[PDB]
Amino acid sequence: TNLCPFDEVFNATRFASVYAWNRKRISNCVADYSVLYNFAPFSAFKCYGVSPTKLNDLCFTNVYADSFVIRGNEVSQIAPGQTGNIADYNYKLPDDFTGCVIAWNSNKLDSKVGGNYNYLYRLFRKSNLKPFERDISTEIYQAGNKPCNGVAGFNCYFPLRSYGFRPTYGVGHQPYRVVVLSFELLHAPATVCGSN
Amino acid sequence: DKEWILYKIYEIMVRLDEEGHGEASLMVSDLIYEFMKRD
Repeated sequence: TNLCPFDEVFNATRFASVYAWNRKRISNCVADYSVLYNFAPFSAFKCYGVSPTKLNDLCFTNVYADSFVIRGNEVSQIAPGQTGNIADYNYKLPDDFTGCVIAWNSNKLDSKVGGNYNYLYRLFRKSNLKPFERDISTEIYQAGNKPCNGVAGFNCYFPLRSYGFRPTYGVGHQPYRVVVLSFELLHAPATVCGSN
Repeated sequence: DKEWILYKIYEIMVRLDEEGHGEASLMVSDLIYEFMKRD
């Protein structure tokens, strides 16, 4: 088998918006998890159910890599049992999550003079997401009793907002790229193995 | 009422962004989330 294409995920030119977060299935390959740990000075790196240093030793049926951009202050919501605008309405981890959450500051890549409006998040939603649910709808949110009929206005709000990242922002408002690794062990062959 | 002030906070979020105050706009966005989460 070949090497696992974690470089395609971590070093991708553009990341997804968090509300439309990307998922990549990793399978039938050998993963040198050392190139992961030294890809960047990570501002977040926490594993659940696995030891981070022993990833090169383990084998799994599948690895799923989820990736997106959020604000620095929102990175802490990418963890089991968290609530907030991102955990509730954009990306939600389960309580029994088995994997790692990795994040790094991407101000030099995703910020822009005048504002980068390519990255969006969901501000309005009637209920919280289930774990690993993805909602990409753009229906007008009805805050009042009157149906909105697809028209934005009073009590009728477009549900997404853009981050508008600018390099002059405080660090808590700067963009961070996040990669969530899910390590799946089914009753099946383990075709994703570390280099050791 | 609650619906009027929500509209005004939404309106100020948008206005802040249009007038170049994007970081302030993001802070108002956070207020909108917390406000609508209240009973």
